[PDB]
Amino acid sequence: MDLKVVVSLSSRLYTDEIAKMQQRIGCILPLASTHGTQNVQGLGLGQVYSLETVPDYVSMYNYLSDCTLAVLDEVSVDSLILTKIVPGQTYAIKNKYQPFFQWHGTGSLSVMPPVFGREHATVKLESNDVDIVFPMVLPTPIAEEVLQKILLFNVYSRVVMQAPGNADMLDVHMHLGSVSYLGHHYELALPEVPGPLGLALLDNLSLYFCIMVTLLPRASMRLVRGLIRHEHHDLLNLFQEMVPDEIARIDLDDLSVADDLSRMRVMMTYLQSLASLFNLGPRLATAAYSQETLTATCW
Amino acid sequence: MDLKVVVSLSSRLYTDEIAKMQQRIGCILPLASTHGTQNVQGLGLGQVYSLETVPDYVSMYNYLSDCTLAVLDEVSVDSLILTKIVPGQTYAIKNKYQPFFQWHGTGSLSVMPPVFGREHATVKLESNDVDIVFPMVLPTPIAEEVLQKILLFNVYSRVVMQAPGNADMLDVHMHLGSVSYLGHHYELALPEVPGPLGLALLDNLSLYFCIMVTLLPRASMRLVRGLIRHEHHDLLNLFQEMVPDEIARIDLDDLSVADDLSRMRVMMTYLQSLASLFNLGPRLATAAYSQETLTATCW
Amino acid sequence: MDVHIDNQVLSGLGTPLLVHLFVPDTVMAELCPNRVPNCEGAWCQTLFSDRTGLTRVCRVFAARGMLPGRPSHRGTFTNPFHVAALRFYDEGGLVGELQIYYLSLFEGAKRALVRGIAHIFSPHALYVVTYPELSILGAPEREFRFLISVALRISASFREKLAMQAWTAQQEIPVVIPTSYSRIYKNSDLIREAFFTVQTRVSWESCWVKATISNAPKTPDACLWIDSHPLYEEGASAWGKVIDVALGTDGHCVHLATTSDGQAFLVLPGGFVIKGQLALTPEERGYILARHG
Amino acid sequence: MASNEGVENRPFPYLTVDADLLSNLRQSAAEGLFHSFDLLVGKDAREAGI
Amino acid sequence: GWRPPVFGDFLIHASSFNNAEATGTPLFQFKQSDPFSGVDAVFTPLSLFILMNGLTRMANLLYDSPATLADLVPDFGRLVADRRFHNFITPVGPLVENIKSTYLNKITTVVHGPVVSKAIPRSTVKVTVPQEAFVDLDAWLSGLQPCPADARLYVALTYEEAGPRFTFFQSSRGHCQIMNILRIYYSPSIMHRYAVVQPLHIEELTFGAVACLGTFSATDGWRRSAFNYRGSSLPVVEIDSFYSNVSDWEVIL
Repeated sequence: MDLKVVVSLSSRLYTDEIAKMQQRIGCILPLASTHGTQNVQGLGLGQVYSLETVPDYVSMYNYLSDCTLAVLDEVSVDSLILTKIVPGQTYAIKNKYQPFFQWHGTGSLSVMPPVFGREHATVKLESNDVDIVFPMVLPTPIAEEVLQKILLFNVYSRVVMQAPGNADMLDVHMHLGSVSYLGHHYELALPEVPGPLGLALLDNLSLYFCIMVTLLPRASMRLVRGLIRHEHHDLLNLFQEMVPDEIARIDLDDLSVADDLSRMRVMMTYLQSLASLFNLGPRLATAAYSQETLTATCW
Repeated sequence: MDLKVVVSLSSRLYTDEIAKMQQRIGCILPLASTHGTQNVQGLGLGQVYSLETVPDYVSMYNYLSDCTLAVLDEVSVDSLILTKIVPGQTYAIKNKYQPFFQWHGTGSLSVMPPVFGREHATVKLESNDVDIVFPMVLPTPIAEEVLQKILLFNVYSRVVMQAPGNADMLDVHMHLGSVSYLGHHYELALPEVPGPLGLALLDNLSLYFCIMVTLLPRASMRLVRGLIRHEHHDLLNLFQEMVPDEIARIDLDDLSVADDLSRMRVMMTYLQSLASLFNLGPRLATAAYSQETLTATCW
Repeated sequence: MDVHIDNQVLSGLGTPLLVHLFVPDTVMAELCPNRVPNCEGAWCQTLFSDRTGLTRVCRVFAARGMLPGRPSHRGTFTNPFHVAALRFYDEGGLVGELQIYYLSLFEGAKRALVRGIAHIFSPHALYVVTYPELSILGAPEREFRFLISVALRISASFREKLAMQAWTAQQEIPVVIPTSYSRIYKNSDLIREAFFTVQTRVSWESCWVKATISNAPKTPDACLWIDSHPLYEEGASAWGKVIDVALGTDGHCVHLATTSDGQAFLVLPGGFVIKGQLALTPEERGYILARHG
Repeated sequence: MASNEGVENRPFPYLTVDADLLSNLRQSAAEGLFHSFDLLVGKDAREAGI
Repeated sequence: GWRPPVFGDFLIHASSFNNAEATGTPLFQFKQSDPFSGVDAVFTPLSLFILMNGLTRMANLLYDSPATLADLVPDFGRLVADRRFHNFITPVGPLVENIKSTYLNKITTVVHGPVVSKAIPRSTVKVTVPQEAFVDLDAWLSGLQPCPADARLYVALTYEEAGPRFTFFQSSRGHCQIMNILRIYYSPSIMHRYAVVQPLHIEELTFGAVACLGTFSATDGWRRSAFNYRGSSLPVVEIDSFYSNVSDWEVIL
């Protein structure tokens, strides 16, 4: 029943840190330990997402899917008092994330790691020399479209770095800068640079999607030719006309025999690891949202 | 709020059987109907998997999904005492299986038919002329790996047919045959003929694959075509300086934001569906584990 | 009819030209004995004589059809002078090779669009559909003469082994003689009939042909491929039986057993066994490797 | 060896012995020094049903 | 015995929601663009049959004129072009309380949990849908199949050549094969849609979307009540012991 647990800090917090936590009381955290009371390094998402080393996105996804989520309730001078989240119980949320994002009644909350700047997302604790990093929560179709636009932007930016002429950056910015949901207009800045080195958050989802999208038609023609029998579902035949012709023209003899097993197997692994990503990790629903009170009754 | 079922045995079983069944205590098995008193035939999985019939795995997944699963609690000479699974309650669990995989903390578990070994998971009751067939519970990544292997085998055993033996010696037995793990390699049982059921699943896969090949974006193919020749990476190690000429024939048109945005949007709408065409098994979230005891706390 | 557009969207975009052919069940009565199974796995291949040799293997699905408005076509639906061959199987023990020829097809494709044509190899009438989107004598003989040359060499090889062994006999299989007749040592009557039938038996699916085509070293070294055709022609001869003996015991069986190494054994009634040797040039290996595998 | 071989978990009225037996008991349990040993975790550390 | 269900409160304008409606019909909510504090614009399935075009006689007797509804969803003809109308129909659950007011109207439903009223110590209720535009997908394809514990009610919304239509499906087997059996069910209506597919571009290809409303107590079945409105004679299936757990719209084709 009583599931509120306290993390105890090593050193006394400064006043700026106190007011910074009082700004962000009712929000979500990753909780590394199922038992609550243990050292401060667990509750931070800084071990996975740090200032020092460039983070790949799937690491944060695999970390968030596993570890539990907790809601801060109280901040005192030597203590942080947290509430664990278990399904089958109702809780409270305030949207103290920074980028204001409108929460409707009966909407679908999704918890996704932040693509924004680090200073926007985290609090540094100079007193205990640690970092606490807050996972972003955003509505489900908006989060879908956020992933869409940042992924397509990574593809266009990497292409224009490959070949400058083919891609116009103004046509990229005018379309991908704007996000419209239900008459609410939010302008989101894209990642600043891809660079020659490994880029900030993306380039891993992009390459996985790219190897997947190139393997998809080559795998699909092989599968459709392999499938044909009596008892196969009839609609397949109706869709045999639906394929574009040049995709249909491919001969199986070119790609070697064991390489069929290689390309198919690699493509299937990428599909299955890739599909559950777009369901967008941890999910919740909210019964009622209060705009003037900024309070969401969630479960 | 009280989960308890007793199964009344028809005739008494011998001491040799009661010894091994008491060894099997604490393991999952599927039951047919939600009643206090059950017949023994619905208790065993062996009704869906007879010895004489051709092995059909995906239909056993179909059978195991419908059949409410129970945990063996007490083995007595006329009685098998089981508690069941409400989706929203927490109960202890034990692992003692012959193809043995050590479980991880906060790694989700899936239930499968016993693909690996016929005698290893099962115990026959010749006193009552049945067989009790224990299913296989695995951590989710290697479970998805075995699922992909069985589906690709149900394809390629159709594909090889007869004429190339050079297909037969490697394709049928290398990727599809062995499941690797850390310091381990375990065999799979391969059906002599690829039988029924899996082919309707391949039909639905082919439907989604044709609809997805209708909507493919070009810029990602540009990223692949640029990176496979101009640079080298570990993800691209499948692709040498050679490109499939397929992507060259699809690669003639220019790039545009407005088309790729919508193409990506529809692919987002369709990759959400593949999680339910992929999953097929019940999920159990592990919250605690005891390596010394082989007794976890699932959820 | 659906098989044509299925091919044109999947295999017709891999192979250039197609001629869509419908086979009556009476024509099917040639290959298959005493069975009417559906013809899905049927593999059509081309084979052209006197220039070069090649086969391309493809399935066109066959289903029985009521769709002809003409009552007569009720039945199954699936450089001229050359061959096409359909290899037909099921899950059971049934394998047949049918030979369709040209100049029934190019003349037949002349305008339910349908026309009747004749078989040359196994003479019956077939029916050709035309969809709205649309040196003679040496040419059949070769598959005959080639194989029959092998038989002559094999038969001559038997004689050489008898020339090894002072021209009598030896028994290699424990079969008790049916009785100790006085009127049995005219068994010269039997061995002559061997050289009667072995030379007058020629088919593509002979036992030694499958012995030539080996998937593995070890398991064919451990396995024997036999065929028994009866004496003097009573009935249907069996080829390609596997041994994963009783044949020597029962009469009416000039048993012939071939190993994958080309070694042969002619077994007579009474368990008399004569060993024979095979000689295959790489041309012959190329031909048998082309068609059989 | 195997966990439960001669281990009978019946609630015998045990004797109290003054001496201490826990000296390196975890490592000796890890290696297998003494056979026929069971580890009972706290939730199953109770008197059994009779 | 479980925790009391999380109620939701809604203020609808009274002209787009009848007072006469039975206690327990499921309701569906529509999202307005600039103002949504005022009018929630919640729909009932009988209203959805009028906004999409003897059920029709009752649906015209209850709801008269439609242009208020056409004002509430102005872009319906643009949404059916793009297959975006299913992205706005959110499921909310069955009806419990209807506090009567002239201009506004106070709807209280059940978002999640076992369906119940709130005044007395939790008198239960039932959830009702009409038997026409309702297809049991357990008697549709019918050793012995096992008897499961729990049954699921799904909802599908399908854009046929005569516009979009919604269906409710009752099965008990599993979520991973109800999709495949629903493709097998909607096979012939799919065969009637690809007449005029080829001029129209990529976005139209989606055939419908599937959500999972909830799990009612199986091994029992349902009953067949009726509507007691003046002219009605309208048969309605009713189910007890309902536990609402509205899901996302999963795409079918």
